[PDB]
Order: sequence, then C-alpha cells, then structure tokens
Amino acid sequence: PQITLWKRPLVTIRIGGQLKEALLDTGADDTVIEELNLPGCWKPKLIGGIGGFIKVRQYDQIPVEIAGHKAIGTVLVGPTPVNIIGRNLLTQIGATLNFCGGGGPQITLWKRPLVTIRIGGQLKEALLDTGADDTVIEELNLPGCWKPKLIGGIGGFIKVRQYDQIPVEIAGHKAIGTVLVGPTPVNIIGRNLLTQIGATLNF
Ligand SMILES: CCCC[C@@H](CN[C@@H](CCCC)C(=O)N[C@@H](CCC(N)=O)C(=O)N[C@@H](CCCNC(N)=[NH2+])C(N)=O)NC(=O)[C@@H](NC(=O)[C@@H](NC(C)=O)[C@@H](C)O)[C@@H](C)CC
Repeated sequence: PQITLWKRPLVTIRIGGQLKEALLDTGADDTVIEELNLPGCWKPKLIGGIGGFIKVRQYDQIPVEIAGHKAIGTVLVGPTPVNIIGRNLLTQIGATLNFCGGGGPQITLWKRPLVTIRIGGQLKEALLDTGADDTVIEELNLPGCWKPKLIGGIGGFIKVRQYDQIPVEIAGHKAIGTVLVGPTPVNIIGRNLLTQIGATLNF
C-alpha cells in the first residue's frame, strides 16, 4: 500500500497469535510493543526516546504480520506509550519513504533517514519520523513569539517552545509550519511538515 501522513500511520499487526495496533515509525531503530507475554526467552535492554530511557525485554526472531506482510525479527516489550514498528521490521516488509508520491527522492530505511533541512537561516541534519506528530528542533535561538508546550514519547516528556509559521526547507522542498524547540538528541521532522512535502510510506 501507499500510506499518506495526514493521520497517524496506524496498522493492525499479529504477534504471538494476538492482534494489536501499531504505528509505522521511521524514526524508530527498533520495534517496541506494550507489555504483553511472548513465547520466548528474552533479555533485558535499555532504549531511549525523546524523554529519556526505559527498560525493555528483548525477544529475538519473533514472527510478526504487519498489514498482511510477514516479518521475523527482534521485538522489544516494555512501557512504551504507543506500539511502534521500527526500521528493523520495516526493512523486512520493503517499506520506503517517498517524496511527492514517488516522483521525488526515495529513502530506504536500512539506516536512519537523516536529511538536510534549513531553518532560521541555518542548515541542520534531521530525522524523518513518521511516528512524530510534530517537528522538534534542537536548541536554537529562533526569533519570534512562542508558547510553552510539553511533548512526550519513550521515556516521558520534555518542555519545548512552540513557534508557528516558521519556513523550513527539507531536502530542497519548502514547508512552513509549527516548529517545537527544545533539548532533543536528534532534530525530528514530523507529520505536520512531512505532509507538506508529499511524503508517503510505500510497501
Ligand atoms: C513512542 C511515541 C511514538 C513514537 C516516537 C518516535 N520518536 C523517535 C525519536 C528519535 C529519538 C529522539 C524515537 O523515540 N525513536 C526511538 C524508538 C525506540 C527504539 N529503540 O527504536 C529510537 O530510535 N531510539 C534509539 C535512540 C536514537 C539514536 N539511535 C541511533 N542513531 N541509532 C534507540 N536505539 O534507543 N514519537 C515521539 O517520540 C513523538 N511523540 C508523538 O508524536 C506523540 N506523543 C506520544 C506520547 O504518543 C505526540 C502526541 O506528541 C515526539 C517526537 C513528539 C512529536
């Protein structure tokens, strides 16, 4: 299918014999599912997100059916806020990111989808994150008026400054919209701007 990003890219998955809902997340290295029992041996691991680090159980070689496409790989189980399918399984089902419906660059997901953006007259690297509702940029002295906001994800919440109607060029594509500034480890381009550049998931 081709999936646009006007809404969250939520799909049904089958895992351990049971159906769950999960978000197709290009900003996630790994697949993370809410606490559940899985048949297997597991081992403890720690993973991080926008809000810090959490402890998870790592299960290897778990079969997962994702909107009808088969994958067999690593699944992490823990207190994630949202079930997410990350790049480790997206690559298995042949998922790519495509601009302008496939007329623009195609980005594979073997590595993190990092691209060059321009914002406030600065060039920066940013992650294309289909699991992010909003765009979050590293501490930057952006001029303008703003309002406080808290945003969350794996690990909890951070406080950010919300600026509206900020122009942002993404791999040469112009966009304009809301940008959140705060202490993120990685600059993230979220759906609010991805939709403006015609980005789709395809598999
Ligand atoms: C769980 C909530 C949904 C998915 C998540 C994916 N975001 C990426 C951002 C990148 C880090 C800042 C992420 O956490 N990725 C993790 C997922 C966990 C994982 N293991 O894959 C990751 O790749 N972590 C790497 C660390 C990043 C660096 N890795 C690297 N360079 N190889 C890791 N291995 O631990 N989205 C979010 O965190 C966003 N949250 C949201 O969109 C919504 N919030 C919630 C609570 O649902 C919205 C209502 O605010 C943030 C950015 C605000 C817009």
